[PDB]
Amino acid sequence: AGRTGRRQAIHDI
Amino acid sequence: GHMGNAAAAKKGSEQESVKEFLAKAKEEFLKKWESPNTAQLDHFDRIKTLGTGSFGRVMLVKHKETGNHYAMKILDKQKVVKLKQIEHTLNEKRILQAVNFPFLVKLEFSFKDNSNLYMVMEYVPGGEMFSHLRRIGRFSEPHARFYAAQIVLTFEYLHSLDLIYRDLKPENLLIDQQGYIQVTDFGFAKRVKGRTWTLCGTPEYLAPEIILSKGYNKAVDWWALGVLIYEMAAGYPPFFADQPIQIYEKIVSGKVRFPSHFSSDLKDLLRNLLQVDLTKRFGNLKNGVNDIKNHKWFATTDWIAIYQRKVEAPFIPKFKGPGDTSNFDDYEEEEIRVSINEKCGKEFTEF
Ligand SMILES: Nc1cc(C(F)(F)F)c[nH]c1=O
Repeated sequence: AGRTGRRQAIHDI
Repeated sequence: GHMGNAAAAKKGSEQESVKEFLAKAKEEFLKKWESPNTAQLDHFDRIKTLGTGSFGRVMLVKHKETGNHYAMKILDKQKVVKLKQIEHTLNEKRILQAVNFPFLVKLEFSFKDNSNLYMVMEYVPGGEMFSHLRRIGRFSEPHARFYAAQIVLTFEYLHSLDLIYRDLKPENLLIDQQGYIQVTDFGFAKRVKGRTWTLCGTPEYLAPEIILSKGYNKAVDWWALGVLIYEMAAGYPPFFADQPIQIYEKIVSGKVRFPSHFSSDLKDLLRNLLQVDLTKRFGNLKNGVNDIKNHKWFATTDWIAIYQRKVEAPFIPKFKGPGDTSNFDDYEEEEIRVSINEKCGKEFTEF
């Protein structure tokens, strides 16, 4: 199981 | 040795020619970087949304005067300020103005208004690598290799200018009418002479040193190339989980498993790109990008021919007309509202 759709960038963790 | 002494001499001459090219490319970039084409919103008809993100959207537009189609990235100024994205948005515009490479999307205009920032770029009608890959499942190794070679050359160019890219993924790679790759989204690109510290990127593609809050360098792009090649050839990325925190735990662990159909040459390359230890990661060693370019998995790759666009592409997108959007997915369409009052004027004086 993992993300199959478009993946958004992150600006901070 | 692996090469006869003659083939070795040819490869050496080739590498000196690369240095000559990059030296000229740096001179041209610096001329543009120090001494940088506006338009306005009502010069364009808005046609369709081509993609969406946290800060805005990309729209297909048609320039009224010329009839040319373009992709217009629209950023909401107030949303950009709400984050450490002011600098990043300025980075994107400044870098796009100054670079020039066959696999990097070309910026045509930029402007701003009371509410938004706008960057108008070349429209690439073949669509995102992402949707072709998700549709067909996975690319065969030769097909993945053809795309990977273009990324290697693009990073060799960018890194020679001290530019890190920091958002490689299939969503950001468009396929042009000849089947070649256009890299888009320079929102995290930055000029970095040594290290930088911002925690940014896309979870599945982050190198371990980013996740671990260590100052990092251009080697994060070579790690991301490993993720991209794996995903192109497998159909899913190497560190794959439903939530970012689970993804991060897999990345840091130093473990990767490969599909049984991956060639041993591919696995060897990927073990050396997806290398946690920076003293061992390909692209980060004394021989630089040449450890990648000279790897066995790329033995069939004619690097100059790829650059010169002489190689027949594995896949040619269907194209019905210059404004055709059939290779893009649909998105909810929202009104483009421009406030009567200027927002965040001082923050974006330089844009
Ligand atoms: N769909 C497109 C997006 C971009 C962008 F740079 F990402 F904004 C450029 N050209 C396109 O065709």
